[PDB]
Amino acid sequence: SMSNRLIFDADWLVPEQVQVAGQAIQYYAARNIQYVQHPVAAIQVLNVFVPAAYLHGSSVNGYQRATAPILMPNTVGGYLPGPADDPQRVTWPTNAGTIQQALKRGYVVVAAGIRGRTTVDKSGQRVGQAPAFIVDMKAAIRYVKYNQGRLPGDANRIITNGTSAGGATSALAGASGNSAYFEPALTALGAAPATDDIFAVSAYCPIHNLEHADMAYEWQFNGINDWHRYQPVAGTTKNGRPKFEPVSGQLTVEEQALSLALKAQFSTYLNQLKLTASDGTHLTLNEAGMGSFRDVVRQLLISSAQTAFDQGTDIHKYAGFVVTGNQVTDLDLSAYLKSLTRMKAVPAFDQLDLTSPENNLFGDATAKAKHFTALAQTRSTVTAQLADAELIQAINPLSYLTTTSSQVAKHWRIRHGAADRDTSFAIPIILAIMLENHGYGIDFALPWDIPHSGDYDLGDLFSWIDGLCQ
Repeated sequence: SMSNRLIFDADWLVPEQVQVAGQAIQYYAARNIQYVQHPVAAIQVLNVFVPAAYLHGSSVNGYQRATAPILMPNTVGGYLPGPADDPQRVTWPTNAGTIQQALKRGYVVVAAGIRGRTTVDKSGQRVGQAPAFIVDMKAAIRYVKYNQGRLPGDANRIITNGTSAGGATSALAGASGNSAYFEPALTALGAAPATDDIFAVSAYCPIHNLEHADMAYEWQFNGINDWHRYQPVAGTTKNGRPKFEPVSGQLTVEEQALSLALKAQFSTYLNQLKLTASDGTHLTLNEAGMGSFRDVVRQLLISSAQTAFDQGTDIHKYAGFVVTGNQVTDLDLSAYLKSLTRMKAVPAFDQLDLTSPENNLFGDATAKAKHFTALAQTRSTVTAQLADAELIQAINPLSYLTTTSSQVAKHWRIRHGAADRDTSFAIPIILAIMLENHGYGIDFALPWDIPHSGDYDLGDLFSWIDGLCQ
C-alpha cells in the first residue's frame, strides 16, 4: 500500500557468514523487502546482501560502502518466475554460489524476485506474462537508485546478471533504460520514483529476439532432421530441483517445409540489419544462407576451438575442425552442427500449436498463449491471436540498439556456449555485433564445449567488472 515508503534502512541488515572457499565470508542481509507499493504477487520482494566491511567503515577489493558495484542477478529461466536469490538458498532455482563469490569480491548484491509466465495473483488470474519480467526488474533497479543514499553500494554501478531467459532479462534491462513504454506499468505497481538505466550487463545465453529466433534456428539447423532435448521426470528432490531425462523426435514433412522457408527468411532479415565487420564491410547471407555473416559465425567457433586446443583440450570431440600444426585453420560448419545436434523442433520458439514457453510468455490474463510471428499465426494449428507488435518490440533488446543511446548501458559481457543449442549462435552474435557497431563496450565469446548454462567463468566475469569499476 501507500504505507510502504520504499525507504531502505540499513538498520535492517543482520550479520551472516558463508564459506568461500576455505574461508568465512562475512556479510549482512536484509530479506523480503517489498520493492513496490502495490505488488500483485508474493514473489515481488528483493533481498540485499552487503560485504561486512561496508557496515564497519572498511574496504574490500578496492571498494567501499559508497563505491562498490551492485550486482543484480536474477533466477529467471524459461520465462518462468525467478525467486529472489540468496547466498544461503539451496532450493532450486538458485545461483547462491555466485552471490557468495560476489560478496567475497566486494560487491553489494541486490537479488530481486521476478514474476514469470505461471505467476498468478490472489484471485488466480495470471499476472506474470510479458512484460511482467522486465517491469519487475526495472522496479527493483528503481528501488535501488531511489535508495542510493541509504543502500550500501554505488547505484550508478548496477550490473545485471542472468542466464537464458534471465540473460534476456539482464540484456533488456541494459538496453531499455528509462523507456516510456514501461512507465504506465511501473506507475501502476507504485514503483519508486527513480531512473532504471544501469551501468553494465552480464548475460549468459540470452534467449532474446524471439520474433526472429525461429528463422535463425532453421538457418543453423536445416538439413538436420532429428532433434534431441530433455523432459522432466517424477520423484521428489530435497531441494525442489527438477530432474530430467533425454527425449528425441524426427521432423515431420510439414516441419521440413517450414524449416527450409524459415532458413530462407533468415537471410532477408539478417541482411536488412546492416551489420558491419571491423573493416566496414556489410555482413550478409545469400539466398542459400552462405556469406560473410556465416564466415563470422565460423570464425568465432574456430576461435573457441583454438582457445581450448591451446589448453590441451581434444577439440575433435566435435566434427569439422581442420588443424594445421598448432593452429585451428578452418571449420566445416555443417559437420560441426551435425555433431552438436539439433535440440528443438520447428518452429523452435513460436510453436504452431502454442505449446512453447515463449508462446505462454506472450499470453495474457485472457489468452494462455499467443503467436508472435506472422508465419506461425498464418500456419497456426490451433485457434490463436498474435501478440501486440509493440509489446514484442518492447521486450527485444535489439529494438533499442539501432543507435548509440545514453539510456543504454555502456558496457556488455555476453557469453553463449559453443555446445549450447537452445538458440542459434546467430542470435547472441547479432546482439554483440550490433553493440559493437553502435559504439558500446562489448566483450563476447562462445566458450568451448559449454552447454546452456551460466556463471561458469566467475573469475573472468569478476575481472571484467573490476576492470570497469575499480
